[PDB]
Amino acid sequence: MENDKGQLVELYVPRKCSATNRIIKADDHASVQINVAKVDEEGRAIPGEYVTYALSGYVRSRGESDDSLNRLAQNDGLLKNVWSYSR
Amino acid sequence: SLPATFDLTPEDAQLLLAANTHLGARNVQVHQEPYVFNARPDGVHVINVGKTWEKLVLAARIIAAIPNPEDVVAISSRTFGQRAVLKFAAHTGATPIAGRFTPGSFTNYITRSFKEPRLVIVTDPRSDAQAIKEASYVNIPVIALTDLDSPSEFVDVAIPCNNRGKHSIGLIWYLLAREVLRLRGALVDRTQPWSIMPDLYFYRDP
Amino acid sequence: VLVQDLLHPTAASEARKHKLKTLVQGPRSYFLDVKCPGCLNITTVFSHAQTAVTCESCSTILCTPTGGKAKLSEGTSFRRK
Amino acid sequence: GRMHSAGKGISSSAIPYSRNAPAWFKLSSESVIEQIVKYARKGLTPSQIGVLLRDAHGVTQARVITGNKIMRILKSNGLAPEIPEDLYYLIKKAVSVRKHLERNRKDKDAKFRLILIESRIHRLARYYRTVAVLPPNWKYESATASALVN
Amino acid sequence: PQAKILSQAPTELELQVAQAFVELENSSPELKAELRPLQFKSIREIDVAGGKKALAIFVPVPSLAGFHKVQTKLTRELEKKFQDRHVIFLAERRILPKPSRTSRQVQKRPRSRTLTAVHDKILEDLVFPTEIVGKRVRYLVGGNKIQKVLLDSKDVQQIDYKLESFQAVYNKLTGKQIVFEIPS
Amino acid sequence: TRSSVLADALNAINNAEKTGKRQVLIRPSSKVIIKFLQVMQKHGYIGEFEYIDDHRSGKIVVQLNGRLNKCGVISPRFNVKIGDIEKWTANLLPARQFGYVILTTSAGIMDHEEARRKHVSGKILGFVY
Repeated sequence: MENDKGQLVELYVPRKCSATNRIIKADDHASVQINVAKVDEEGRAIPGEYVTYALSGYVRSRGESDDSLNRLAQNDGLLKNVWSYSR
Repeated sequence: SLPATFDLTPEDAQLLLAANTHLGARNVQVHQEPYVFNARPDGVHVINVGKTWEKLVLAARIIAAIPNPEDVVAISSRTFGQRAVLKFAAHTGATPIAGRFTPGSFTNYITRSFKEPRLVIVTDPRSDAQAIKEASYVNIPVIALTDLDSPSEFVDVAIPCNNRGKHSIGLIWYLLAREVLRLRGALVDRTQPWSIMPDLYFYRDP
Repeated sequence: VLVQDLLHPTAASEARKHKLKTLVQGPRSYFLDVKCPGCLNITTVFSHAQTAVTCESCSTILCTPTGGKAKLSEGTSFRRK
Repeated sequence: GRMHSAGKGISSSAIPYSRNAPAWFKLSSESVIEQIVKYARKGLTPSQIGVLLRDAHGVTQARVITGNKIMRILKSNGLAPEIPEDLYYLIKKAVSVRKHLERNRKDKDAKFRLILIESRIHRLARYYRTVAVLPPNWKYESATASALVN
Repeated sequence: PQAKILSQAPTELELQVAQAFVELENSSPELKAELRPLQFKSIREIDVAGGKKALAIFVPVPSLAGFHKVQTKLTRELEKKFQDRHVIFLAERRILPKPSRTSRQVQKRPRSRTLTAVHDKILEDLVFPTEIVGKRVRYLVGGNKIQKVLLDSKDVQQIDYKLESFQAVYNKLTGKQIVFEIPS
Repeated sequence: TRSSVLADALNAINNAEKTGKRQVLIRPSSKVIIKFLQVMQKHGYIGEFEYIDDHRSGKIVVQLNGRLNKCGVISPRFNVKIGDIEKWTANLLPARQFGYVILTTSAGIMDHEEARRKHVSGKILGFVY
């Protein structure tokens, strides 16, 4: 959203569930945003650096999330198995 | 992850033939388990006898997911148990919760023995009905230890055995762990035995 | 499930699901080349008879029709196809 | 969901995709032609032909094996029958019912069902008006069915 | 004999093709016996990705039977008697335009005489011995257009390799984008 | 019956998407529909979508984004004159900007803003946002 001359004219841009590209509308509570993590090449938790992702309320209600992430950090680049795009 | 000997060695038809874990049940085969070797013409379901080393030891890397095993528990409320799950809590990680489970303990900020896990487990999914539900909630993976008998919706993997009396409830977790530990921990790698008995493991007093 | 390839799922999930939904529909019934013992002959019978067919002419009987699948007699190799 | 009751049935055939050949079958097309035309005078009905063809010989449908659809073929050969076969079982049912209504005028269930059935027919008879396969005017007449077959 | 087995009049590539036909009925008995009366139209070369040609036959029509009777031999002697080369079998089918409005009646079209029909037949006879099992089609964000073609998992050795070519031959003729799959 | 097609599948697509299905399956395949999606797609509202044939009137998979807000079929299919669409947009499009009403002419199973650059109009089947 913007003017004639490149002036972002808004309150903000809404944040949008990360697997579901709906919206997160202010006063959700249900509302999470994850901060997993990465290892460094060693049993050491990497600090000040992490992943992210972002759950609606939407799906907390429906069982969903557990299987929605178990798509995504396997789908990203950390996890191996559990999950299948071919059930 | 195909390795080497986690593979059966010189004794994995000798020691559960005196304890019964291939066995199923009476007139009962629950649509919800590959987890029944046929099914005989005289009585009874000869649980498939090769695929529990398939979803009772998913069940050991999934954790390996603990950085800190006392979260790695054992879920229960039976009699023959309170002497294997209490006890899965001792020799490694976990609050025992047999007897009091502690309802909530996973719903709801208001109780006593406080929970906020990421893969709990569960003896009898007939006695342990609230890792299937206290999970169909919000974000708490579960794992039922799925006889011919375990509503399977939402305890996403299989863990089959036999519980019609006797031993193998407790004496079966034992295997979840040993082989969870031989990924990560402190024991030792074909064999140099294993210093208890499956005949410590049974009752404490009737 | 939030998602899934319904193109190709498992092989599982088809075998059980109903004939008319495996996506592309296809039959279950299929045919079954029968040596009555006496002759070598080989008659091309169908899994769901409705008819018992006779074998070739020997006048023999074969396979009774029931709800769905014949019950075939004793002799019959019944190699499928 | 069957046009007359509270009933939502599902059950037909799950013609298989392959258009051409069974391959496992290797006999000839001419072969079954012969066979049907063999059968007909004897005393057939196309509906039955296939059944009989299916259960015994190569076939899978006439359809694969030839470029026609049984009937078409009987019709070329002149064996179509004066009637469109499915009809000649309905009218029949008429006679066979009406007769039963008349041994026991104290029967309603049956009555209704008759009508119901007069109606299956008029509608199906209106269609085998329309498309040039009943000489126009044909109308069905309750009582004229018993020297139309016996 | 052979100019004979050309079915036109002209002619450069055909007369060697006619020669290798009138050579197998010459050399191989079992082969004259079937082959003797089996007449053809004209040929068309068509290039494939990895260097390797492809030998494009065109059929009178009727014998597509004749030809199918002895293809799965015929090609094998030909693939040896010509190199690189991919020999195929497809028919020349009288497509037609759709009648416009100011258009006309002629008489019709006889469905099977329509662009997709022919394109379906072009199918059956690009492969052949395999038999089509399963089709599929993609539609991508640049209105792609891609047919997946589904194959049976039996006799794909008759030829596999071809394939890289097949895609192409179904491209010059049409202006299209074709793929395969062996299902498990 | 099934008395009308496009409708049936569309409704399920605003009843997949609501729940957050990432996709769909829909039965009776048409040309009509193939064309319909091919419009939607150009405009950034779905992707890919992987016809499937079965020699029948046939089945079509439509992979998701989670953008779709809403795509009702209109449905007699009314008639329409050029300067009339100027009544529709504001009776069923949230804004103007945006979000295409959509119609069927002659070219064209094609929206209204493209319609200006063509200057054509006939009957108006669905609409997107």
